[PDB]
Amino acid sequence: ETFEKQLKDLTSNVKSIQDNLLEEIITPNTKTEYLQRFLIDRFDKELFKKNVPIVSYEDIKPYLDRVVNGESSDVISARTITGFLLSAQKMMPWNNKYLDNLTFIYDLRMQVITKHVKGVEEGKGMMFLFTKQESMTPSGLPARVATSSYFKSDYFKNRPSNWYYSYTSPDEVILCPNNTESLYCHLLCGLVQRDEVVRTGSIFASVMVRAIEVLKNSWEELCSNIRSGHLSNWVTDLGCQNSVSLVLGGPRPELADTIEEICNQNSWKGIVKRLWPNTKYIETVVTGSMGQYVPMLNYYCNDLPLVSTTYGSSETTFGINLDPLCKPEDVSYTFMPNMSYFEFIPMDGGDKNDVVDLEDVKLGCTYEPVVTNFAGLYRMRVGDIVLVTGFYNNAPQFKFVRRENVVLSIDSDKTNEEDLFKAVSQAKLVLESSGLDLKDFTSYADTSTFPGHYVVYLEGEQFELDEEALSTCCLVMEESLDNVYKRCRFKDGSIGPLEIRVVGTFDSLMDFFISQGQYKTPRCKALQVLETCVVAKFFSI
Ligand SMILES: Nc1ncnc2c1ncn2[C@@H]1O[C@H](COP(=O)(O)CP(=O)(O)OP(=O)(O)O)[C@@H](O)[C@H]1O
Ligand SMILES: O=C(O)c1ccccc1O
Ligand SMILES: [Mg+2]
Repeated sequence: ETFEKQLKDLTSNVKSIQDNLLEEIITPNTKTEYLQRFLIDRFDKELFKKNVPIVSYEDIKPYLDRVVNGESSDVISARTITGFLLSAQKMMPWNNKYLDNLTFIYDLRMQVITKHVKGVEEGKGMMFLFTKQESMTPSGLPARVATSSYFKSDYFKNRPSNWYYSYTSPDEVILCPNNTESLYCHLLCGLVQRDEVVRTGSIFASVMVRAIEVLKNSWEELCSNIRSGHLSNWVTDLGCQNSVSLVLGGPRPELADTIEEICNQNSWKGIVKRLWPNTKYIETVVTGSMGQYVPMLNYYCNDLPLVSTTYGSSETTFGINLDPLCKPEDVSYTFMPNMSYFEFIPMDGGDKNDVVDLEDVKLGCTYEPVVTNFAGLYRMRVGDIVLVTGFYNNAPQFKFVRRENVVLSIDSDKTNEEDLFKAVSQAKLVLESSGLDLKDFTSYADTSTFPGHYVVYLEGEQFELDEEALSTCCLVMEESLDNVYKRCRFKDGSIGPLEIRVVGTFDSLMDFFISQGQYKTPRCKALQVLETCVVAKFFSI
């Protein structure tokens, strides 16, 4: 009752609260070096739109680094920057207004969920929530990933006491920095209290999959812990030791025999549903690139709804999905006007404007969002493309389409098409030194097996094919990847060895581009013919 009303109020005078919100942001911030440079000496919208440039991270990074290294927040924000968010790797400024906003959305999405999902209030979530450790900055302020700034905060520790915030995992397991340990412990605790599990998931679908893969590879050992009442010794985190011990409590040979039997069936089909029969849905994002995990999650889960709830970034949370048990391709996020002041740059002829406000976007037009927040970012380009699909009252509904500049992404890692071409060029110089000359390049992401990875097709005085000289390539291609990438390749254990598949098959593919539609090389049916044109495969290590 209150819900329908709250959401009605919130989607209705959108123009208003967005101006009021702009007002709240700018006014204190006439005090900042950054706004003083653009002559913003009072609150004025048009003046703001006139003088404040629309920027990218590179443009403002010189400001953000000064705060990173210890200058006053006031260079960019009059609200103290109390920390940073990690996406080299980039650092967005951050304060508790992010957590105010995040928890507002958590509360809003829980209301949406129970409104659509029968019987969720009568159990616990097995959530694979992970705390990653903070880098420190010279200013002395921590840098954390988005969810981690939430966990290492009282917004989590003192979170509401009710179904949506009740997990089968003690908080020590969620807050453990070693995710190898804590993923195991998630699975152990979830198994021990398996009847109470009415939902499961993670922030993104790749973690759901990795969790099911760890389960497949660790179930024997999980049951031995359940049999003995003892956690496996290798888990060192003291918090996991004590807390997951109280959960085990004692020997459970009976419950171990029970789960051993479910796992031992021929097929892993619907294994999730068989170990956790009261599960009603999987709460994990499967929009954007994450949609490629849908077939394999539907395999393991027996076509349980995959609910994608939220759209968000380090700049801001944008909004939520108000039709949660719809299909991934049909998902739209209804931006929430109390988060940040949103603007939008048209990306098709549908909107011939230079830039437009939230309440001004046109139906069926595509746009790159533009964020102004409560932590020092002003008119910052987000680098997503969204499509306007509809309107809840006066609040628009967006399809997430694409990330403006990417080639491949198999997890947390974002490998821009520039950091991708940092390999087509990079390792080539050493093919050059031995009697080889590169021909072409193009990348794909494989989800044939877990862990997926990056697919890459490359092109007298002998007989077989050279290995020593060209297996180095793949291993020095990787060295060109980002930090967020490598982390997942090894420590998250979410990606395998990178690889190349040797295939004049790109003067041939060039005709496979006029065949369906001046033409320059691409960043990411097509494959059946390209798949064929290969003679060998190699690994890096
Ligand atoms: N529900 C969702 N659906 C589809 N994409 C989502 C999403 N939630 C987040 N994302 C994607 O993840 C991005 C925000 O993540 P961040 O926390 O900023 C790490 P990043 O993507 O590496 O940032 P960067 O590419 O700007 O450096 C969004 O731009 C969006 O592209
Ligand atoms: O669940 C979250 O906290 C979240 C945060 C950022 C982006 C998407 C999300 O679901
Ligand atoms: Mg960005």
